[PDB]
Amino acid sequence: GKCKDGLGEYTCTSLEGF
Amino acid sequence: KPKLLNKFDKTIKAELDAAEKLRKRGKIEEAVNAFKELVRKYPQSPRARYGKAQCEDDLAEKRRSNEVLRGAIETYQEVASLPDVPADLLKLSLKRRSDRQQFLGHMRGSLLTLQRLVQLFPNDTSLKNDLGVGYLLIGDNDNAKKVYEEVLSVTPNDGFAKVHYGFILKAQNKIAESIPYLKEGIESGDPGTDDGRFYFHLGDAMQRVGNKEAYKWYELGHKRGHFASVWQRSLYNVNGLKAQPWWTPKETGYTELVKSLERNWKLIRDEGLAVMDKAKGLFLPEDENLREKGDWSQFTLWQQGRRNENACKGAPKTCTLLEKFPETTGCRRGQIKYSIMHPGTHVWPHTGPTNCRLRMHLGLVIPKEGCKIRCANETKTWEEGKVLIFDDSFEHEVWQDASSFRLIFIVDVWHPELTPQQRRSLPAI
Ligand SMILES: O=C(O)C(=O)C[C@@H](O)C(=O)O
Ligand SMILES: [Mn+2]
Repeated sequence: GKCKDGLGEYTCTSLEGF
Repeated sequence: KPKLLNKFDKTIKAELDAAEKLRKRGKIEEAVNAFKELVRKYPQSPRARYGKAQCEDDLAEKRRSNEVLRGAIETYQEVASLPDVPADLLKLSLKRRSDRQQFLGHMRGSLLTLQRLVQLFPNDTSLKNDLGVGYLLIGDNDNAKKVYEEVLSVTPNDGFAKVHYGFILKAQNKIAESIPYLKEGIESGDPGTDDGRFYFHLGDAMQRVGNKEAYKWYELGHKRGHFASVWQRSLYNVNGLKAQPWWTPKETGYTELVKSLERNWKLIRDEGLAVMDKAKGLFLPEDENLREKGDWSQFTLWQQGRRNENACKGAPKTCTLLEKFPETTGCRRGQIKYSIMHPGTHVWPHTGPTNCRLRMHLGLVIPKEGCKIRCANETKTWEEGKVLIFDDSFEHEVWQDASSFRLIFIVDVWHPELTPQQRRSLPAI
């Protein structure tokens, strides 16, 4: 589930560290 | 206030404070050795082991090292495995473990940690709420929903659970059922309710049901710093980028891309029609709940800066052409896609997630009447063979009332004022 045209996900980026 | 020392740790409090003094003085490697010494000499000491975990945490920050943080995460677990750990210390240690697991992206490990915390502390509402966020963060909205339903049974006016419950309702297209939870939640002022996501969705749910109070909340969210403007409500932003709803090619500087799209528009059109006729499954229905009604599908060639090789088999010349333009193929906060909309379609007013892209539309098959697009206070039409450019972080809306299909080509570009450094580094969206 990704934010393409909208802001519907709880978070749009994917935390992968430092 | 927090009692972190068990009966034995009180008898070594002086040695413990000495090593902690070192850590707060920033003397991180001296403090690491000191808590190691305490750990080797008192391997059962919870406060010693927590000290080692906090030092390893600070060291992971000093070095920006995921491996060091991975060790800190295990030590926070060790604290919890030892005997006679004071409840305040157990909770501090597992809470921070989960936080650092999420920071690395171990959202499934975070969830196990959070489930343990709720088992150990069954009357702590804030942990059950944190567990809800855990489930949200792995996209398990059904288990998140159940969690905030449990919390609201016991504490109906827990606002954190009310805005998160609203958010979930709204994501399930329960627009009217979500509005009181989001509103009451934000109005509660509880920690965690002053978040742009909740203003964003509250106003949008109100717009959908026809409540002119919507822009009251957009004003408020703007006043509280979540939105750059009442009209531009994206949430993943770089501050200071030029902000206007409609752009010209020259304003963007991407004049060579625009010329290539307009000069070669027919080859782009033709490959899209070929996919519509012989491979229509490559066009996927819009699935972000942006449609009031109608039919709207997209065939995507690039997303998050990554070429879809199978999709590009269906539009090979178009993908060859676009490869020459890294301002779009490397826009990791944009896409490149065909978009088909059919009559009887109305796309709700909405806003994209980020102010870091601009959106180009190349007209491919445009019926003579009935198709238009509003961005902010200005509505425009497409033209076959011509490019329109708008900032989709501004509110925008689309109608399709023709008597046949409308096909466009969508090309996202990096906002022109973003430096090469920012374009390499911004996280993808
Ligand atoms: O480009 C956007 O951001 C839109 O919402 C509309 C678009 O998908 C279209 O087919 O008209
Ligand atoms: Mn849009």
